[PDB]
Amino acid sequence: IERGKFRSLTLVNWNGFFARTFDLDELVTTLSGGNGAGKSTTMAAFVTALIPDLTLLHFRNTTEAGATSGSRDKGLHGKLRAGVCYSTLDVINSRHQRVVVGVRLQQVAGRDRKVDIKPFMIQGLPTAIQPTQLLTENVGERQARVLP
Amino acid sequence: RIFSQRLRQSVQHYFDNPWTLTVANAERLLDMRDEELALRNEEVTGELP
Amino acid sequence: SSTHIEQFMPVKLAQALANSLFPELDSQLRAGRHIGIDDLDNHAFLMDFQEQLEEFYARYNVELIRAPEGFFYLRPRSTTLIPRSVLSELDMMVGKILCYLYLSPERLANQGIFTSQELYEELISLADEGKLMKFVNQRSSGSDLDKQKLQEKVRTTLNRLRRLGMVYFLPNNNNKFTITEAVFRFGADVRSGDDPREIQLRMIRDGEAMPV
Amino acid sequence: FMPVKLAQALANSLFPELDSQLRAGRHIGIDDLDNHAFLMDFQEQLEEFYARYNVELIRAPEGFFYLRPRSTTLIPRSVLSELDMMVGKILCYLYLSPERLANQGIFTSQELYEELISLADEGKLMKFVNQRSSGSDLDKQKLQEKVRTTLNRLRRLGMVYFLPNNNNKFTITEAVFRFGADVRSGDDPREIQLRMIR
Amino acid sequence: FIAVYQHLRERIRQDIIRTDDPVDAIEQMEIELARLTEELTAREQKLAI
Ligand SMILES: Nc1ncnc2c1ncn2[C@@H]1O[C@H](COP(=O)(O)OP(=O)(O)OP(=O)(O)O)[C@@H](O)[C@H]1O
Ligand SMILES: [Mg+2]
Repeated sequence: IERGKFRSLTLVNWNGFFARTFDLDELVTTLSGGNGAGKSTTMAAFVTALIPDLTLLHFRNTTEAGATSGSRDKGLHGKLRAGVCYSTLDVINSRHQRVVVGVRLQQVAGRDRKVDIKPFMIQGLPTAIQPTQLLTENVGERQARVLP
Repeated sequence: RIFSQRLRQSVQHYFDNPWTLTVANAERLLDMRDEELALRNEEVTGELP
Repeated sequence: SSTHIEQFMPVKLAQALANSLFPELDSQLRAGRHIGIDDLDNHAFLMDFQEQLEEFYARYNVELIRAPEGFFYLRPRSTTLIPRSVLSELDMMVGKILCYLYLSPERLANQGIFTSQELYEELISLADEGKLMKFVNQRSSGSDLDKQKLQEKVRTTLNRLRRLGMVYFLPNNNNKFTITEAVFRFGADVRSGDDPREIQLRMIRDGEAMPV
Repeated sequence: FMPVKLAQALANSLFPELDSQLRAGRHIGIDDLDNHAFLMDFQEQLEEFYARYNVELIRAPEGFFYLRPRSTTLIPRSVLSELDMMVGKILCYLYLSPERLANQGIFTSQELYEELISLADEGKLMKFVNQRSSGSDLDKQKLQEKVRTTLNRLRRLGMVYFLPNNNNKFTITEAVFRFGADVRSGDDPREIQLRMIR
Repeated sequence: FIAVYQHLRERIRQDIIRTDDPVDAIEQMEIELARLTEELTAREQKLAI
């Protein structure tokens, strides 16, 4: 039997990323760059798209690892920009079916730094469609817009 | 034949000496009423990589 | 030695407070719920650490009490740290009737399952129907609309007694329910064959009951 | 077993009282010297203690402590009225700069009454008292009574401290910021507070 | 002594034990005890199988 695999990860309107798509590897994928480049942010986006339960998500620093802190802020809100945001995964099933899972993220206006999540799933999408293009509208001269 | 008389007469004549029991009635935790959720909409745009 | 639990707290009390059952129970108890023999988990827990709980709650100026029938409950003092409230006279009428129903061997064959209609029928059989109707509405004279209003008030108060833990509804049918021994507190004014006035005085002195 | 410092904390004589207060929803500010110091000292363990109830112990950035229940809270919850948040946002507005020179931290019921009547729209005022009301004296008297009532509720929450005499004059604590607006880089507090009140 | 008796009189559990005489109540209680012991014996025998 052929085991399923994760094909790619897509980020839209995150802190520092407007619309970027990482193509995963069959065995190992590495992220490199100086401090503050955005590696841990990519990790966080992936896990958020995997388990959207907002009660659980808590992104501590790598230092202070293992300390149950109850911090005032879970650390997700700041990784998002104003407006609408997305995080999606493309997966090839053992049945060789292409399925796209993901979540729509959005900041909540108000003093409390809260976040809204709405999961969704797409099946049967043609192999020629890329999520980056599916989630954006081409407005103006190569100045695309994101769509709700 | 002990409680029949003992309890029936109490119910029959309660209003001549109405009495009430005491119970613990701890306060409820007051919370903010949730206002209608207002998200941030900004129609963001940018150059595509 | 220093940094040792015994310096600040008895081991058994800390062991109790660390149990997974405590928060539930605490929450409930504070809300006025009575604990009988049927909810094993809770009851057993109570039994195991009785004195520690009593000592604990004492800090609040509240007595954790154990009735002879085996049910636990909270009785606040005058200086209580936790508010205290009183039941309505309609609640008492339904309470004393539920008590007589529990005792009745004539209905023991039901295996504890009673219907709101049977309760209502017993109540009207004993109390003064037309005079009791005065509490539902000041103009009641036996009209069916007023009789249905009385039945609905009974339905509401019975639901309040359920929250207090005095009666349990069936899992799938809400027109039927089962009694528990906690109802015997409504007989506190007559369990001893003595002068009613003196009994009442004793009860108010103990903080069990208030007049109206 | 149980952590030693947690046992120490809850063994303290101040705990029962503070427990009682917190469960009620009261906010602990810097004014309550002993309670605030106690929370500062034992926060790391009290947070864990209250997490067992599915309730969150939060320290606001301004400095005051309070509890926030989750959906699965073990503590019975209750919710404020619309008029309550209206008054709360008004008090947040009154925590102004000219306040210092205007009142030296001590207000009166009339200040709040007149501010509420002047700043709010008539329609939501009618919705507060009753939709059948229309600009009548009895409606204004009822609204005054309701204002006093909700102000006492807020005093229970610790938002506002009455000066110890029968008259209705009070001072506003920092914890009122909980009603306040979101602050963005360079934004003027007066403007944003008014924007929400509108 | 009177006080003692008075004290005790309230503490009776249910109707079948309503002998207003404490001392008289004792034996009834004990009867219950024996009854319960037999029921326990039968139940633990059932549990084994
Ligand atoms: N919640 C947040 N609010 C504001 N800025 C944030 C937040 N989380 C991360 N940042 C900033 O985003 C940038 C990316 O941080 P991130 O941890 O993803 O980088 P990195 O390349 O993984 O770094 P490092 O390897 O040092 O952990 C950094 O400037 C960080 O300061
Ligand atoms: Mg990082």
